[PDB]
Amino acid sequence: LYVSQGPGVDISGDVNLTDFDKIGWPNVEAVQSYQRAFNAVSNIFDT
Amino acid sequence: LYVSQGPGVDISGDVNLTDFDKIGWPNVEAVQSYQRAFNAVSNIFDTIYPIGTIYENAVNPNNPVTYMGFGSWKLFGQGKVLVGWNEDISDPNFALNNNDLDSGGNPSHTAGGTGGSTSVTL
Repeated sequence: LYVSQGPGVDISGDVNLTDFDKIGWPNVEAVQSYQRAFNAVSNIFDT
Repeated sequence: LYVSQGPGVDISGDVNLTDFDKIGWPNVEAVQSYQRAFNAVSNIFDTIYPIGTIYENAVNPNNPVTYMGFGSWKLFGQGKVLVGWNEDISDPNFALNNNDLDSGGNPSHTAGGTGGSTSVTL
């Protein structure tokens, strides 16, 4: 028994890393909804 | 079977915002003992950034919630920079918070710093 996988989410919160060198706003647009499931380490932690 | 749910969290550290707007100072509650558990991603996420967490937004205008898949967050850090608020009782700023007040007008040992101006003119 592991703490429940549970839902994903609806997301306005990810911009892409678009302009790489440039700052977080100095260029990039919110990456539209990607609803990331409960799978393995990454989108468990990296979310 | 993932990394185990493990045991659930008994706690001495609960945090309860009295007035959900006014931040810090003896407007607050740290309640009676409540035991967090082994349940889900949530109680295993809002465990790691409990209510009162310190996080930033360095890139996108997006709110915290809409990315990390947790919680609700309104941007902190307005009009300041990142400075420790010391346990020190002696120094002026690091002991009692600026306008945070006991009924004597000073804060107790506390937090919620303020201060500063880029300049006054001599």
